[PDB]
This record gives sequence, C-alpha cells and structure tokens, in this order.
Amino acid sequence: SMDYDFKVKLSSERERVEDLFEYEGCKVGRGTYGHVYKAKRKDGKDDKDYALKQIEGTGISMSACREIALLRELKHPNVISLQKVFLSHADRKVWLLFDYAEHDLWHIIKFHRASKLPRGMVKSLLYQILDGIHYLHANWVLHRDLKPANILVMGEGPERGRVKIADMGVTFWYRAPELLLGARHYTKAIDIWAIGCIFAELLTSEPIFHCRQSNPYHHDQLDRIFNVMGFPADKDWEDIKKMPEHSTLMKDFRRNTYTNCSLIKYMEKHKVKPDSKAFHLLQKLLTMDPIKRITSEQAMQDPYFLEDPLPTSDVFAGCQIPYPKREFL
Amino acid sequence: MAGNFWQSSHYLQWILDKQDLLKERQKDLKFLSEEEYWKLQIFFTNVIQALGEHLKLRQQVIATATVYFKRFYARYSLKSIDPVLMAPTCVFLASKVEEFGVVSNTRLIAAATSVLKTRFSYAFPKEFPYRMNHILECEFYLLELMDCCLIVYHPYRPLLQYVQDMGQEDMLLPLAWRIVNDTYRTDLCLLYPPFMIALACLHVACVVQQKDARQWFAELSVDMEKILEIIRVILKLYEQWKNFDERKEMATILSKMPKPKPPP
Ligand SMILES: CN(C)C(=O)Cn1cc(-c2ccc(-c3cncc4ccccc34)cc2)cn1
Repeated sequence: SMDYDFKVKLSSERERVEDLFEYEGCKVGRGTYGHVYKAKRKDGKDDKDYALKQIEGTGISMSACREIALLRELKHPNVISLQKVFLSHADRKVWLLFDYAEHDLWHIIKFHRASKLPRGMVKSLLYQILDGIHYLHANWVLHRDLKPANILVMGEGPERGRVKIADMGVTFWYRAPELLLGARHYTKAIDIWAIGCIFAELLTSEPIFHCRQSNPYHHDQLDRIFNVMGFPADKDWEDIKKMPEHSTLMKDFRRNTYTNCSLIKYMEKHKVKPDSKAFHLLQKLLTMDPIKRITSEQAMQDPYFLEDPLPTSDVFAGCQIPYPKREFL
Repeated sequence: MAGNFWQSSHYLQWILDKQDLLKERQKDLKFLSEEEYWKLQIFFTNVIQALGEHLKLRQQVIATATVYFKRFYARYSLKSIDPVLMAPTCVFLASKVEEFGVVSNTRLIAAATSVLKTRFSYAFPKEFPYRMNHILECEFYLLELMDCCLIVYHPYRPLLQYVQDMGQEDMLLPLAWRIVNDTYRTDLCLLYPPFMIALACLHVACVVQQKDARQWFAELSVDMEKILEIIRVILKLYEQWKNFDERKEMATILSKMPKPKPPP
C-alpha cells in the first residue's frame, strides 16, 4: 500500500504540535469550528504567544478543508494569517497555527456593555472590517458567518490594534433577512448585512437584532428585524415575493405591527444622531433588499471615514488597552 | 475562490522546471522507460476521469484531482504510495476542496471497485483491494506532501473568457474544451500557467476547424514563444495517442512499475 522507508523517513521528519508548543490547559476558545489554545514555543527561540486551532472531529472535514485551502492563498493585513498546518497522524486531528490576537469584538463589546466604545476606535474597527472583507470579496471568497467573535483585534506587539478576520467554513442576529426567508445561496450582500449588524453593535454596545434562543425560517428573528427596521414596503424590496418563505411571511406577519418602527427611531434611543455620517453609512449597510445594499468598496469610500477622526492602523491609537487578556477555560 | 494567479500557491510553488521534473523522475526511470512513464501517467489520468464520471463530478473536480496526483508523483516515486490508492484519494480530497461535499465511505469504495472492474479489467485482474481506512491514511499524506496547496487553477475558466471575447463560443468552445481535457495526458499543468494552456488549446482548435484567429491572437501581448512550446506538446500528445494501445500495453507497464516495500 505504502513504502516502509517512505513512511519511516516522513515519521522521523514530521513536526508534531505537542513537541513544538506548550498548550495543555491553555484553551481560550471553544465552538463549532473547534478549540483555540494560547500556546508558547517549547524551544525558547520566541517568547511570542501563538494561537493553536484544533479542528472539530477526525480527519479533514469540509470546514477544515475550506479553511486550509483559502488561508493558504489569502494574504491581507486584515485576514488571519495561517503560519503552519500540523497533521497529527496518531489521533488524525488537524491543528492550525496563527499569531495570537489578544482581543476580539465579542470581548470588547462585552466589557463595554458590562460597564452599563470610543468613536475613533469604532470607525477604525469598521474600516479594517470593510478592508479585509473587500479583499475576500475581490478573490470571490465569502465569509458566510461574520459575527463579533470572528473579528479579532491584535494586542501589544508589532501589530497593535490590527483587526484580523478569522474562521472560514444557534444565533441568527447577524443573518441577513433573505437567508431567514429561504435564500439558498450565500452572496456578498449577506456578509455586508453582518458588517452593518456589527457596526450598530459597536456604536450602541447591544446586538441590534438580539433574539431569544433546522428550517431557514426563523419567525422570532424576522420579528426582531421588523421591530428595529420596520416591515419592508413593496417599493423597498420588490423581490420579497420571489423568496421561498414569502407565503409564510404573509401568513405569520402584518405590516401594521411595525408601523412606528424604523432604524432612525431605534438608533435615536441609543444616542446615534440620524443626521450623522455614521447613521447614513449604517442605513446603507442595513438595507433589507440585498441588491439595494451597499458594497464593501463603496462603503470604504463613504465620507464617514473622511470626517474627524480619520481611521487609524492601530484601532486603539497608541492609548492603553483597557480590555483584559483572555481567560484560560 | 477566484484570485490572482501570480499571488497563488499554484504559481509560486507548483509551476515547475521541465529539468527538475525529469531529475526527480530518474528514480522510477530505472524500472520504466521515458515512454512507459508517460503511458502510465495517461493511464491514471484516464482512471481519475472514469472515477469522476462514475461519481457524477464536474470537470473541475476531476481536473483538481488530476493535478494533485501529478503533483504528488512529481516529487515522489510510484513505489512511495500505490497510484491505485492515490487516484481515488485525490478524487475524494478534490471533491471536498471544490465544495462538492464528502463522498461517503460506501459510495467512494464502490466507485473505485466498479470503475476498475468494468473499465480497466485489461490492467487489473484482481478487485480494488483498498478500503476507507487506506483512503483516509493516504489523504493525510497527500495533504502533507502538497504543502497544503488545495486551490488549483485550470484552463477551462480563461478558455471560456477567450472564446466569449472572440464571439465564437458556439463554434470553437466544444473542441477547445476537449483539447484542454486532453492536456491532462501531459505535464503541462505542472509547467505552464492555465491561461497559457487555454490559448494554445484555442490555437490548435482554430487550426483544426480552419479559422483565421491571427488578428485576435496578435492583439494579446502574451509570450507567443511559450504558447508555441505548449502547441508542440499538444500536437505531440495526439501522435503519442495514435501509437499507444492502452488496453494492450498497461498490464506489462504496471508490472514493471516499482511497488511499495513492506516492513522487515
Ligand atoms: C464559549 N466562549 C465563551 C468562548 O469561546 C469565548 N471566546 C473565545 C474566543 C476566541 C478565542 C481565540 C481567538 C483567537 C486568537 N488569536 C488568534 C486566532 C486565530 C484563529 C482563530 C482564533 C484566534 C479568538 C476568539 C471568542 N469567544
């Protein structure tokens, strides 16, 4: 089946994750994607922190395949950089190595809403999210699941304040309304809606479409979108009739329920002026009709990023980072 | 995925020198002649083609699996891993990469067993001996020894862009596409960029169908020396096709091929 001398040579020369890094009891993240560890090199050549992602399951899954395939080709300051791949022959587990990002938007937002976000940092975060996603979209790569927990922010070191978009492959707060209405395919606008969801959360500290916990139709999530946005008029989204769940939407909902609902009224309650450049960009990202939603390139050209202050390469802008380091699970 | 080829792992690591390829091949050339080696490569290309047809996979999945196979044996001997195990493993890995899904254990093994039994009985008197544990083991080795380079660029996409630019998508595309499928009988995918293979295939297609494409070809600004190099290989491949009787020769060529050595 396989040459002995070939197998023996490869086994002697194969770098094993357990020999190179110390990560026992260093788990910092957990999910559907797999587990993440805050690891250090066993050989003292570097004192740098590294992230080790152990993928969910045995062998190479579809998510592991898609992540390895894309990350091997994608080179951008705002997309997470794959440093190495470890194929653990003993237990058939796949490990991915990256530089360690001390923060993410999930923890940054969590810290702020617990107190109850600097506006220069919000603008800088968004410009780096749009920059990273524009690169992915230019290479015909879609994120498919953008959420705060995926928008990593580098801590102290040579890349301080740099945003890194992670994960390539329960909560529908960031899922576009066309997905919730049965749109079969993933599109560029689905990623844009998610960025709009994140931008509203960075501006208010609350998930704009927060909803209480296998079909594509989620009544409660659509209801929360209409309580914030209002029910879409025929003129606003003409192809709503073409959605597989349109008859269900007509059966379960009534336009009247959300008559006094609009994004203006929602954002006003969270102290975000409807005449501000931030609001106008947010409304262009959070458009019900996907064909009427702005692109990443058009969003980056918005006069919001020209208004004082300008976005910075370091989102923190040299200021001391108030956010605590990630705790070991 | 549809990024810039000049920044890809395909261009920066898997566009090889014709002499580096020949030097690495010398290990197997002690057992097989230079002629017998390219016949064996055609054979397995056709094996991967029959596998993809059976599994109802698109030409892109079949082509990605072919490039994996060719890439692995460009760096390693035919004895390192059995090519009879490498061929369905490549098909299995490429189906995951190209987003066609995970071929089930029972669907993949049955496809390998049936294809060899019903289409390659002249070369294989015994049934497909491998099981899923063998495919899953080979998969780990294949992914490791390709430096995890999974995204492969093919001539099909730029070819469709060229024919559409010509306004001859109905006349030339069927033949040019067929000529592209045939380049997988050669090492062109390991030596030249895909767009270059697509232009040479379109050139041969224009010659066969007698079409004046000189004006369009002259307004390209591509290195026509390299396009001529590919044309000669395409022309040579059809003369190789005429003189090669796959069905009559493969049993002997497979017996001459070095086999994996077992532990002592
Ligand atoms: C159930 N809970 C409450 C959690 O999982 C809490 N959580 C942990 C995280 C998280 C943990 C590690 C990274 C990470 C860091 N640096 C580099 C990386 C490279 C590739 C992937 C992840 C990283 C990013 C987020 C989010 N949420």
